[PDB]
Amino acid sequence: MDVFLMIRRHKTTIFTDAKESSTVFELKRIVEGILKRPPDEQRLYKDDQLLDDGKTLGECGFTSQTARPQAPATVGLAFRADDTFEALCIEPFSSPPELPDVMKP
Amino acid sequence: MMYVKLISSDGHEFIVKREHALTSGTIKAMLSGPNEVNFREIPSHVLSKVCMYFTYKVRYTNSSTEIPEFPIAPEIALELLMAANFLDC
Amino acid sequence: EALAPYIPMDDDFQLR
Amino acid sequence: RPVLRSVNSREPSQVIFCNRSPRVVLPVWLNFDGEPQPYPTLPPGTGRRIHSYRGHLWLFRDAGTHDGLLVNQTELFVPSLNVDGQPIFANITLPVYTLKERCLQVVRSLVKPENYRRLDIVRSLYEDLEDHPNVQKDLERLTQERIAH
Ligand SMILES: OCc1ccc(-n2cccc2)cc1
Repeated sequence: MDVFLMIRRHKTTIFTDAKESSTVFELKRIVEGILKRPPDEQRLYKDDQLLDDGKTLGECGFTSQTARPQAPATVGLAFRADDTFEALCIEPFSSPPELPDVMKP
Repeated sequence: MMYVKLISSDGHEFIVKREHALTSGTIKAMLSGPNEVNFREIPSHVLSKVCMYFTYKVRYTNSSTEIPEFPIAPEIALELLMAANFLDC
Repeated sequence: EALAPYIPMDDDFQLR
Repeated sequence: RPVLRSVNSREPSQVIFCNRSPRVVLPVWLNFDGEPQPYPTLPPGTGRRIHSYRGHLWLFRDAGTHDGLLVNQTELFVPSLNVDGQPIFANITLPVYTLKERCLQVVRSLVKPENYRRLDIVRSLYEDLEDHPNVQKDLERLTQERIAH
């Protein structure tokens, strides 16, 4: 089916979906249309594992059962600045505050 | 498709399909005229969940499939409630 | 005479 | 005489409640005067055979909170005559709640009603929290919407 993703680089997060049967290269083409950087200037990651262009998302471990709309799977993204690819770096979101007393048991 | 960019209070940028962002009645009204939207009042741990709700609502509306619960951790519920009230979704 | 719904004494089953 | 009520058809109809939701489900039968009656609850992910009747009206709610649920994608379920012995399926599911009403559900589950107005939230939300789901108020709304059509 479809997998629901968050493509993340630095302080940028792209929400998109793709078919399990679509390829990493195809996903790079999606990012190209949004961030205006071509596929050979991109590297995609599942955790620390760099994803090969010719593999499908299902073959990389992304499954519709776990990559759902309300809980999308994270794909890491890194850009090639000039000659070299940057190291993969995703900044965490903000930290939720302490639960108030009347919401604690 | 077309996309819009939503910016949270700590500078996180969230790029979502424009159709999905129109889930918010507030955003729909802002963009309804004949993109980038700043929400410096909403922190990233809330706005990211808002975008997840957009995806969820578009997917499961008018569907016969079994609908999964939309999960909300206790520690974000108060801020997410205020964000949902303000965004009208 | 009014006939209300009722439940046969039978085990429930699990959905998957 | 109420618009939403079962008809005393006395014609048996076998039905299978399928709780395809994560909630404990309360089946609610509208009697012949339109008054809602509770039936034994259904754990999440479980099914049950029911002996019902043609033209009876059913609706379904979360048993603990009375949050509204859907049955075959709509509010009310009406058994039909069994064709070739096959029972009629009532597939109970969550609706797509608005994010606001889903947030209210979570807050209600964690905060005693006497403590709602202690939360540091915008004032209009106090009344939203207090306006908890209610079967009879929903029946009155569904009735009015039906008349409009
Ligand atoms: O929160 C949405 C919602 C509210 C009420 C119902 N509802 C179930 C039986 C009658 C009404 C269903 C969904």
